[PDB]
Amino acid sequence: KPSKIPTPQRK
Amino acid sequence: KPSKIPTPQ
Amino acid sequence: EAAELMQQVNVLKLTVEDLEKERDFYFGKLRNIELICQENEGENDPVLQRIVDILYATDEGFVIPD
Amino acid sequence: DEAAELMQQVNVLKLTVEDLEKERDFYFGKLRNIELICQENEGDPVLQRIVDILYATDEGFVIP
Repeated sequence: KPSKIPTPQRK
Repeated sequence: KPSKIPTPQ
Repeated sequence: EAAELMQQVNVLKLTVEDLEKERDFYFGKLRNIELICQENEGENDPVLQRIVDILYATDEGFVIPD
Repeated sequence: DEAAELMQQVNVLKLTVEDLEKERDFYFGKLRNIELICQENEGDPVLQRIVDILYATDEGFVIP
Protein backbone atom coordinates (compact mmCIF):
# COMPACT_ATOMS: atom_id res chain seq x y z
CA LYS A 1 0.00 0.00 0.00
CA PRO A 2 2.62 2.63 0.91
CA SER A 3 4.57 3.94 -2.11
CA LYS A 4 8.17 2.80 -2.64
CA ILE A 5 9.05 5.27 -5.44
CA PRO A 6 12.42 6.93 -4.74
CA THR A 7 12.10 10.49 -3.38
CA PRO A 8 14.79 13.15 -2.72
CA GLN A 9 16.77 12.51 0.47
CA ARG A 10 17.04 15.19 3.17
CA LYS A 11 20.21 17.30 3.40
CA LYS B 1 8.58 5.93 -32.54
CA PRO B 2 8.57 9.26 -30.60
CA SER B 3 7.43 10.40 -27.11
CA LYS B 4 3.83 11.39 -26.42
CA ILE B 5 4.11 12.11 -22.69
CA PRO B 6 2.57 15.55 -22.02
CA THR B 7 5.04 18.31 -21.16
CA PRO B 8 4.61 21.97 -20.00
CA GLN B 9 4.41 25.21 -22.08
CA GLU C 1 18.08 48.24 -6.01
CA ALA C 2 15.65 46.21 -3.88
CA ALA C 3 13.09 46.44 -6.76
CA GLU C 4 15.45 44.64 -9.14
CA LEU C 5 16.33 41.70 -6.87
CA MET C 6 12.71 41.45 -5.74
CA GLN C 7 11.85 41.19 -9.45
CA GLN C 8 14.16 38.15 -9.60
CA VAL C 9 12.61 36.71 -6.41
CA ASN C 10 9.09 37.17 -7.82
CA VAL C 11 10.00 35.45 -11.09
CA LEU C 12 11.95 32.67 -9.38
CA LYS C 13 9.16 31.97 -6.92
CA LEU C 14 6.70 31.34 -9.83
CA THR C 15 9.23 29.14 -11.57
CA VAL C 16 9.43 27.12 -8.39
CA GLU C 17 5.65 26.71 -8.48
CA ASP C 18 5.59 25.78 -12.18
CA LEU C 19 8.26 23.19 -11.46
CA GLU C 20 6.42 21.77 -8.42
CA LYS C 21 3.31 21.47 -10.61
CA GLU C 22 5.28 19.71 -13.29
CA ARG C 23 6.95 17.39 -10.81
CA ASP C 24 3.57 16.59 -9.15
CA PHE C 25 2.16 15.73 -12.58
CA TYR C 26 4.93 13.26 -13.41
CA PHE C 27 5.14 11.83 -9.89
CA GLY C 28 1.33 11.19 -9.93
CA LYS C 29 1.60 9.29 -13.24
CA LEU C 30 4.14 6.98 -11.51
CA ARG C 31 2.00 6.57 -8.41
CA ASN C 32 -0.83 5.52 -10.64
CA ILE C 33 1.37 3.09 -12.54
CA GLU C 34 2.57 1.71 -9.18
CA LEU C 35 -1.05 1.22 -8.13
CA ILE C 36 -1.85 -0.66 -11.36
CA CYS C 37 1.25 -2.81 -10.74
CA GLN C 38 0.55 -3.56 -7.05
CA GLU C 39 -3.03 -4.26 -8.14
CA ASN C 40 -1.83 -6.92 -10.62
CA GLU C 41 0.91 -8.61 -8.60
CA GLY C 42 -1.29 -11.73 -8.76
CA GLU C 43 -1.12 -12.00 -12.57
CA ASN C 44 2.69 -12.47 -12.35
CA ASP C 45 3.43 -10.75 -15.68
CA PRO C 46 7.19 -10.00 -16.09
CA VAL C 47 6.27 -7.07 -18.38
CA LEU C 48 4.61 -5.35 -15.41
CA GLN C 49 7.60 -6.68 -13.47
CA ARG C 50 9.91 -4.83 -15.90
CA ILE C 51 7.94 -1.67 -15.08
CA VAL C 52 8.23 -2.12 -11.30
CA ASP C 53 12.04 -2.32 -11.68
CA ILE C 54 11.99 1.06 -13.42
CA LEU C 55 9.66 2.58 -10.83
CA TYR C 56 11.91 1.61 -7.96
CA ALA C 57 15.28 2.49 -9.55
CA THR C 58 17.20 5.20 -7.59
CA ASP C 59 19.76 7.73 -8.72
CA GLU C 60 22.02 10.34 -7.10
CA GLY C 61 20.19 11.96 -4.17
CA PHE C 62 17.07 9.78 -4.36
CA VAL C 63 16.09 7.21 -1.72
CA ILE C 64 13.46 4.57 -1.05
CA PRO C 65 10.83 6.06 1.31
CA ASP C 66 10.97 4.46 4.78
CA ASP D 1 21.42 44.99 4.09
CA GLU D 2 18.15 44.38 2.24
CA ALA D 3 20.06 43.92 -1.04
CA ALA D 4 22.37 41.46 0.69
CA GLU D 5 19.41 39.38 1.93
CA LEU D 6 17.46 39.45 -1.35
CA MET D 7 20.56 38.20 -3.23
CA GLN D 8 20.50 35.50 -0.56
CA GLN D 9 16.93 34.60 -1.34
CA VAL D 10 17.57 34.71 -5.10
CA ASN D 11 20.45 32.27 -4.57
CA VAL D 12 18.30 29.99 -2.44
CA LEU D 13 15.61 29.99 -5.10
CA LYS D 14 18.13 29.16 -7.83
CA LEU D 15 19.03 26.04 -5.84
CA THR D 16 15.38 25.13 -5.38
CA VAL D 17 14.86 25.45 -9.15
CA GLU D 18 17.85 23.16 -9.82
CA ASP D 19 16.65 20.62 -7.21
CA LEU D 20 13.12 20.60 -8.71
CA GLU D 21 14.40 20.15 -12.24
CA LYS D 22 16.59 17.30 -10.97
CA GLU D 23 13.55 15.79 -9.29
CA ARG D 24 11.36 16.35 -12.34
CA ASP D 25 13.89 14.86 -14.82
CA PHE D 26 14.19 11.78 -12.63
CA TYR D 27 10.42 11.30 -12.77
CA PHE D 28 10.09 12.10 -16.46
CA GLY D 29 12.89 9.64 -17.20
CA LYS D 30 11.06 6.81 -15.46
CA LEU D 31 7.98 7.66 -17.52
CA ARG D 32 9.85 7.55 -20.83
CA ASN D 33 11.43 4.19 -20.04
CA ILE D 34 7.94 2.92 -19.18
CA GLU D 35 6.55 4.45 -22.39
CA LEU D 36 9.42 2.67 -24.17
CA ILE D 37 8.35 -0.78 -22.94
CA CYS D 38 4.75 0.08 -23.88
CA GLN D 39 5.67 1.15 -27.45
CA GLU D 40 7.22 -2.28 -28.10
CA ASN D 41 4.23 -4.25 -26.86
CA GLU D 42 1.35 -2.81 -28.91
CA GLY D 43 -0.91 -5.88 -29.15
CA ASP D 44 -4.19 -6.47 -23.09
CA PRO D 45 -6.24 -4.13 -20.81
CA VAL D 46 -3.40 -3.47 -18.33
CA LEU D 47 -0.54 -2.04 -20.41
CA GLN D 48 -3.11 0.01 -22.28
CA ARG D 49 -4.27 1.48 -18.94
CA ILE D 50 -0.59 2.28 -18.19
CA VAL D 51 -0.41 4.07 -21.59
CA ASP D 52 -3.69 5.78 -20.72
CA ILE D 53 -1.99 6.90 -17.50
CA LEU D 54 1.11 8.27 -19.28
CA TYR D 55 -0.99 10.19 -21.84
CA ALA D 56 -3.50 11.84 -19.49
CA THR D 57 -3.30 15.65 -19.84
CA ASP D 58 -4.01 18.47 -17.43
CA GLU D 59 -4.18 22.26 -17.81
CA GLY D 60 -0.66 23.50 -18.58
CA PHE D 61 0.41 20.36 -20.42
CA VAL D 62 0.51 19.37 -24.10
CA ILE D 63 1.16 15.96 -25.71
CA PRO D 64 4.23 16.46 -27.99
